[PDB]
Amino acid sequence: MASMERFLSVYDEVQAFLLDQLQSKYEIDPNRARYLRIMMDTTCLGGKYFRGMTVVNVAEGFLAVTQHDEATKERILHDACVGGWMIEFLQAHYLVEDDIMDGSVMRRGKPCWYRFPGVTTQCAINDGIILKSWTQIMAWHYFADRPFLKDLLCLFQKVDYATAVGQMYDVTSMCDSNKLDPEVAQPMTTDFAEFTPAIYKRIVKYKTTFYTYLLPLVMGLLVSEAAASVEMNLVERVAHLIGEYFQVQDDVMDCFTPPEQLGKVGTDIEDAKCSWLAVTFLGKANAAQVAEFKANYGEKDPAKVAVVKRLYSKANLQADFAAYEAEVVREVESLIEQLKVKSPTFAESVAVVWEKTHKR
Amino acid sequence: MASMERFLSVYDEVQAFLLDQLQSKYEIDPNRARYLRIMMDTTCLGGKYFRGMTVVNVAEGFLAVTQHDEATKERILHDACVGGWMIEFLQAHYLVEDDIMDGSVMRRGKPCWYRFPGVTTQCAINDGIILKSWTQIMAWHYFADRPFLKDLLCLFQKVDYATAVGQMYDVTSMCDSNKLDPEVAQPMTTDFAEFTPAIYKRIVKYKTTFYTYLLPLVMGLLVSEAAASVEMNLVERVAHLIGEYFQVQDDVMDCFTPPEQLGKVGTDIEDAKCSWLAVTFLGKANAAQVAEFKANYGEKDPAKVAVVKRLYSKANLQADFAAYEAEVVREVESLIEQLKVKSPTFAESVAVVWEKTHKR
Ligand SMILES: O=C(NNc1ccccc1F)c1ccno1
Ligand SMILES: O=C(NNc1ccccc1F)c1ccno1
Ligand SMILES: O=C(NNc1ccccc1F)c1ccno1
Ligand SMILES: O=C(NNc1ccccc1F)c1ccno1
Ligand SMILES: [Zn+2]
Ligand SMILES: [Zn+2]
Ligand SMILES: [Zn+2]
Ligand SMILES: [Zn+2]
Repeated sequence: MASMERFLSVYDEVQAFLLDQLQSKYEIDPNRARYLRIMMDTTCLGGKYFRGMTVVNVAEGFLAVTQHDEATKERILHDACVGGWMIEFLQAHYLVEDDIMDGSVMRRGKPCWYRFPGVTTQCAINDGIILKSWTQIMAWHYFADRPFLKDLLCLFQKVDYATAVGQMYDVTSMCDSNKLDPEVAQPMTTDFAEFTPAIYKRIVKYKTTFYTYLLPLVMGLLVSEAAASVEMNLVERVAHLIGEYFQVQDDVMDCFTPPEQLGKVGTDIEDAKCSWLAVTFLGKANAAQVAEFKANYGEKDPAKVAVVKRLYSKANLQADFAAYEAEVVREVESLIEQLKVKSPTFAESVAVVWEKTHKR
Repeated sequence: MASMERFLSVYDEVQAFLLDQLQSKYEIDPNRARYLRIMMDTTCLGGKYFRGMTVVNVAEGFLAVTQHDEATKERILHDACVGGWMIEFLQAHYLVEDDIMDGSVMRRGKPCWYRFPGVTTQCAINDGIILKSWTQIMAWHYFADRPFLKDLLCLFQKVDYATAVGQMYDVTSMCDSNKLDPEVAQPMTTDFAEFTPAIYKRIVKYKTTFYTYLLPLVMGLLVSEAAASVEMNLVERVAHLIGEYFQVQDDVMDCFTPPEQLGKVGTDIEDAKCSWLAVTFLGKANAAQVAEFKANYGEKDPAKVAVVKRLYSKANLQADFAAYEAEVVREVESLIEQLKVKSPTFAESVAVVWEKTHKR
């Protein structure tokens, strides 16, 4: 049984469990069960399962060096898969809700869930709430007596909140902070003074790094009963660094990666997002260039979007990405070395995570 | 210190804790902290705090008959207040999201949160997610070492999921079940065959009774270390009965209670909700009356809404409400008697809950 295959098998299992429980304990009818089945498949499946599979890969590393009965090996792999699916479902939650929040059209080359004709926003908001509720239902059922349940729930909790706070930082990233006020409609920044590397780092640390890198790595440690193999401050530092780099790539692709390849039309420019491109541009531009960015950013007009893309093309941002990238490579390698003192095995799993991020 | 005063004092405390943590652990800036402060006050305050205060009232009943050091008494009351606020915040979550889902205009005589000029739907969806995340942050902080934490989290979890499932049942209550299909836009029922007392009971049991009555009563038991004072099947049965009755009242008020008194313009008729009125009407109407309901239900046109209200006025639904009410009174009194075998104290708290529901 290949690791991916085992992971996929567990989704089927978890899905059956969740739908069967709805029938036996929540009085659900078959048509609503089918609806939620489709909802779960449409929102949870179709990606690469990087986050889930990181939990499984960390657990598999420890299994290769730790002595266990066969049935214990299976139970740990099972737990890693269930934990992996908790992460995927927590992502599915955030994607459904964020697509609604942003008025997104496509995700992964298909319509966003809320756009399905028999869904609508009125249902999709609640479908997203269900998705995250499922994470907990999975955890309490599969992990009821596990010694790691407390620690797993507490971490999951913190990560979820970090992610929501990060969404708050992302959706407000084009406003001026001193003007935020629920009573007053928010103008887009005129000065772009909050488009800095530090502010960008804050948005990305909370919105993605905690759920994409920190939670899968630490969940793999927890299901393996291995959190003492590591210095946790190091695991945090390495997650935050790899995660930021992953977002920088995503920001580049939003602007430069053909829509068919991207699975959507990127709209970061129209949306005035605080992207690595905009930050990096503003960090090297002259006065005329800053002024021209300011005249054209955060507008749906295609001519204005195409002015911004041209400023980006001309400012030679490729050079800055290479330097950014070379620095993350230094730093990631450093942290991997430090991780090796206490756990070669875990260090190597971090190496794989990094390689999968760096080459894609 | 009156119980309400103590409850309110704890909101201030919890609020300060949450905002301070955002500053020391989540890198928040003051303007965003102010935004979330206002958000928390606007979405969490202004109601009667029935649900929160039930936790405090149950705990106070047990305190009057149980021996404890003074500092233990304070700690239990504190815990009950924190637990009460977890419920209020979980409600705040559902109200913010449901107002967005339904396109609601007003709540408690003020605009729904998403309608605030500096909020918008893009922020309010995420603000609602934060609200529920706060419930967990409160629980892990205040209850970290409590022997009841596991049981409290597991219950909270189940209730939250029940509530979401109940929202799914509510928002789909005007569709025909055999036509639910994410691919196909959903027509409103033509036959109203799913407007039955049993189907109505299912919607209400999950959408409101679990979070409004079951969770406050059981949380009061948990913070008191008293879950062995009770037969839990009885607590469930009494919660589900009082809760259904509370919703029947709310359904009546949606239609008949002046908007200034209601805090909003009820739109259950326009929305084709499966309300007690519609069910009860259909359960006694003749063929001509059914046909006239069918021609006029679930339409925004005020003349059609006023036809439905007149059918309701003429069908003498007051008589049916009195009979419904007299039956709940029999049944609630019965359950209260049964609760007295194991706990007079808890029975009496249930009596107060019922009296507060029945007279309002
Ligand atoms: O292919 C899938 N399910 N089929 C399947 C998976 C595992 C084990 C046995 C199977 F029949 C799949 C992809 C995503 N989720 O499930
Ligand atoms: O990447 C560069 N700048 N922009 C940036 C840095 C850190 C985080 C976010 C950022 F946008 C760079 C390479 C060489 N000089 O600047
Ligand atoms: O009046 C409120 N806060 N003032 C307050 C409350 C308790 C203790 C001392 C106080 F100064 C209130 C209502 C809703 N939330 O807080
Ligand atoms: O209340 C009555 N019917 N309607 C109903 C009953 C239980 C739950 C939901 C309902 F709408 C009633 C009183 C006397 N005859 O019918
Ligand atoms: Zn977004
Ligand atoms: Zn992006
Ligand atoms: Zn609603
Ligand atoms: Zn209502």
